[PDB]
Formats: sequence, C-alpha cells, structure tokens
Amino acid sequence: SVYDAAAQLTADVKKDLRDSWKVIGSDKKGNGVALMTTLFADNQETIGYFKRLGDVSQGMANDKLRGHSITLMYALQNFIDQLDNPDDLVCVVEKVAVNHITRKISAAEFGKINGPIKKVLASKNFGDKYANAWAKLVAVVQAAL
Amino acid sequence: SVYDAAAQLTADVKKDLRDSWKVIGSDKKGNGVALMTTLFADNQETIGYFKRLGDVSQGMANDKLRGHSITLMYALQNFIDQLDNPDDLVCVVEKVAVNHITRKISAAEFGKINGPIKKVLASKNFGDKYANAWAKLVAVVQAAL
Ligand code: HEM
Ligand code: HEM
Repeated sequence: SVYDAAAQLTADVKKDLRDSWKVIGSDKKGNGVALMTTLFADNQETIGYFKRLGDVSQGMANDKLRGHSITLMYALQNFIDQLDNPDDLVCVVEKVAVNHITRKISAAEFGKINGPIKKVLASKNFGDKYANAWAKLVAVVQAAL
Repeated sequence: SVYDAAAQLTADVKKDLRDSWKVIGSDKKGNGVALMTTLFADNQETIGYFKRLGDVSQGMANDKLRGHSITLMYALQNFIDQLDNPDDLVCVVEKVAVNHITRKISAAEFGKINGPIKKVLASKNFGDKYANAWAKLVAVVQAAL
C-alpha cells in the first residue's frame, strides 16, 4: 500500500520536490512555523491535537510551537533525502506514521496539511505543479495511516 | 537545568561537533544503524524498550530498525543545525525529550548512547576529544528528562 503510493513519485515529481525543497527547507524555522500557523488558521479544529503546545496564537514566540515546527521540517528533510531509494523512503514514512496512528490521526485529517503547504509554496512563488508534487508525498504517509 | 547545560556548549565544543558530524552525518543510514546495533550489543538491557522493532539482531535487514536509525540521525542533524541559537536548541531538545519521558526513559538510561557514539567516532578517526564534545551535547538532553 505504502509501496504503491510511492510508485506515484515519478522522476518529474521527485525533481519538483527536491527543487522546491531547496528553498522551503533553507528556512526550517520560518517556513515550518508558517506551515503550522496556516494549518491552525484554515483548520481551527486541528488545534485540538496540540493542547500540549499551549497558546499557539503566539506563533514563533511560542517555544513549544517553534520547537515542534522545526522538528517537523526535519521529517520532510528525511523524506526528501530518501526519494531515490523506495525501500528507505517506506521504512521512514512508516516510522513517522506510528506516532500519528497512536494519536488517532486519520488519513483525511492528515491531508489537511496540503492547504498550508500549497500556500507556503506560493509565498515562495511555486505554482500548482509543485503543490501537486507535494500532495503526492503526503499521500505516501496517508497510505500508512 | 537544560538552560545551564546548553550554556556548556562553548565555542570549541561546537566546532568539534560540526567537524565530526560533517563526517558522521554523511552516512546517516550506515552510522545510524551501527549506532543502534552497538547500543544493543553493549547494553542488552535496553532492548526491552524497542519491542516494536522486532528482531533487532537483523540489523540493516530489519526495516523497522532501519527506519528508526535513520530518523534518529536526523534528530542529531537538527541539534547540530541549532547550535548557533541556544533558544532554538533548547525548544528542540525539550521537544525530543517529551516522547522519551513518556516512555519512562531516565537521564541515566539515555546516557548509555555515549558508549556507542564514542565507538562510531573512533571507527572514523575521531578520538576522546570529540567523544567528550558529544557527551556534552547528550547532557543537554539528559537535563530535560
Ligand atoms: C507534513 C505532515 C506532517 C509531518 C511531516 C509531521 C511530522 C511530525 C513529527 C516529526 C513529529 C514529532 C515526532 C512525533 O511525536 O511523532 C510530529 C508530532 C505531532 N504531529 Fe505530526 N506531522 C505532520 C502533520 C500533522 C498533522 C496534520 C497533525 C494533526 C492535525 C499532526 C499532529 C501531530 C501531533 C499532535 C504531534 C505531537 C505534537 C507535540 O505535542 O509536540 N501532525 N509530527
Ligand atoms: C542520540 C540519542 C538519541 C536520540 C537523538 C533519540 C532520538 C529519537 C527519535 C527522533 C525518535 C523518533 C521519534 C519518537 O518516537 O520520539 C526516537 C524514538 C525512540 N527512542 Fe530515542 N533517541 C536517542 C536515544 C535513545 C535511547 C538511549 C533510548 C533507550 C534507552 C531511546 C529509546 C527510544 C524508543 C523506545 C523510541 C521508540 C522506537 C519505536 O517504537 O519506533 N532513545 N528516539
């Protein structure tokens, strides 16, 4: 299942992920927090999963939130670095999914991160072409949930 | 406290962490697994915490262990990248600590990673000078458990 979703990561899709990531991933703190704040803004309900973070409206100034956002970017950094070896990409995606399964986060719920990503990509001038590429990466994780 | 431990990361200590990581962090999969396998060999008692990984003796062949080992290396990557800003290094360390606290991993238990790190370092021509620099870093996390 996860392997089949990985099959969707074609040569062109991978090229767009590595290219857009060369920019998005150059500022993990900034872009990471931008992602989380956009998620909470567009889907206020997802906040119910982050009670441990406290006052998330403080954004960047919130140490717990900032700490979480930076760590999230390194998960994506991990996935991007494993794009050329489906075997490693899968074992890594399944590792990440473990804790989200325990948190009772469905695939549909996880998919809500697509909007935030699309917006963050556009702030850097990356059109739908890149947005679709990333939706395919998120789909690999969703296949594991 | 974690804040006083982070202050222990002096100029030369940070330089030694960067120089050694430049080599170690080159092969995250290889060194990551060597690290986990050495831990299980020198401290069989810690194996009980990794029941989910299955037969840990399979090493590289065990997909779960490989997924875990790689991800671990990205956590170290994260720490290294935050050495410039103590504030960010702290929120990132406390973040990682959370799940370990939930697993009831004590500071003393966590410190057992120092042995494996020293060995991997030596296998790459990095002696006591660097092993101690990493022990300092590890202590930062120990101060948050
Ligand atoms: C691009 C997608 C995402 C990535 C790469 C990602 C990555 C991570 C990582 C690496 C962690 C830290 C390790 C762990 O505890 O599992 C984490 C924590 C967490 N994630 Fe995800 N995540 C993503 C999306 C989401 C979404 C959409 C939700 C829920 C709406 C979610 C909820 C959580 C929660 C509740 C935590 C714990 C936060 C805390 O209390 O510190 N994640 N995630
Ligand atoms: C360099 C030292 C270490 C670092 C940076 C580190 C980092 C991590 C990371 C990033 C994860 C994945 C995310 C999560 O589930 O929280 C993890 C999982 C875990 N860590 Fe640590 N860890 C280290 C040492 C240890 C030690 C010494 C133990 C045990 C004595 C330990 C026990 C665990 C366990 C049981 C898991 C869950 C594995 C699973 O079920 O997949 N860790 N660690």
